[PDB]
Amino acid sequence: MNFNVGVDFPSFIAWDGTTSFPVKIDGFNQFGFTFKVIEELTADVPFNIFYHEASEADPCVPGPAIRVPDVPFCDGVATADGLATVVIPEAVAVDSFCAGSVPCFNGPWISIAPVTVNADSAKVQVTVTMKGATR
Amino acid sequence: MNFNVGVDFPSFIAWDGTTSFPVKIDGFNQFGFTFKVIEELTADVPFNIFYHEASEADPCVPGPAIRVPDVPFCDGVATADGLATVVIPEAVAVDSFCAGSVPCFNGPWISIAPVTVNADSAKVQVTVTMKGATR
Amino acid sequence: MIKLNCRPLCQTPTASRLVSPPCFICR
Amino acid sequence: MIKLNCRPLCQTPTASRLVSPPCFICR
Repeated sequence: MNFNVGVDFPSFIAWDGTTSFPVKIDGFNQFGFTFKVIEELTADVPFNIFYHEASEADPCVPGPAIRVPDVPFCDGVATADGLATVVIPEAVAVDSFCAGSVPCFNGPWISIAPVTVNADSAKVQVTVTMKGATR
Repeated sequence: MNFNVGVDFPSFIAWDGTTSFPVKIDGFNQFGFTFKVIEELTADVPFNIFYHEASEADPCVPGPAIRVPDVPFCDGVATADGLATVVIPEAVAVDSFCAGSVPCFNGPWISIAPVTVNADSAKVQVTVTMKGATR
Repeated sequence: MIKLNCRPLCQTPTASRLVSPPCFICR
Repeated sequence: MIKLNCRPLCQTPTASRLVSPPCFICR
């Protein structure tokens, strides 16, 4: 017997390979990403993490993109520009998935997009998972 | 009366003012430099410290030069670029000598060379010493 | 700089031949 | 006349073949 797991742990598309879709994290108090590949890669592909906030004309539409700030850990290096990023290694196999999440919330919406759109950035798929609804 | 001090504490030429010679240190526990001047200097002269590694083709011949890193002490100031360097004050008299050493070992070869070769650098002589054999 | 947690989904079988000494020769 | 004390800085190895008795042959 399986369950309707989507009731408790819904997931939403964040990057389908041609467009980036803002995702709402307001009602969920935890979340994370998930990465997968569909073809052999030619080089590393980095990503940028953004966050949005309520637009002026309507409280249910996101505003312009705001780049996320970095948060150094207990003790360790910090990014050269103070902004969070994710780098997908070239060695990643087609039959594997990668998981990682940011430590801080910031605005009630989140987004992600590649640093440069090209034939290599279309070979990745990013999905966001939630947990712990608060309403 | 007198001893053959060259048996236990051999020394080798490191820089004779015209060319630099790699000095092998694999078989000795410790080592140190010795700076001497042969004529009055005109301005300060800085020196760089390099090391080497066994060449792939022949383990008897060293590889290309590599810049030695720096190591701060209990409390002190690190170099502007973090790489070790030595500077000889212009006030050194012709009838004295200076001694210095590097805490780190790195590769089995070591070398020294001036930052810039000119008539001023031709007046200095550098020699390397060893302390105790292990073979 | 986020650090990813990776692991593969599919298991690939392995078929390794075992080889044994091939009898004696005069050398 | 001064005698010099010498010792090298490298310890190049050595290698040699070992031969085993051949097969039995009737004479």
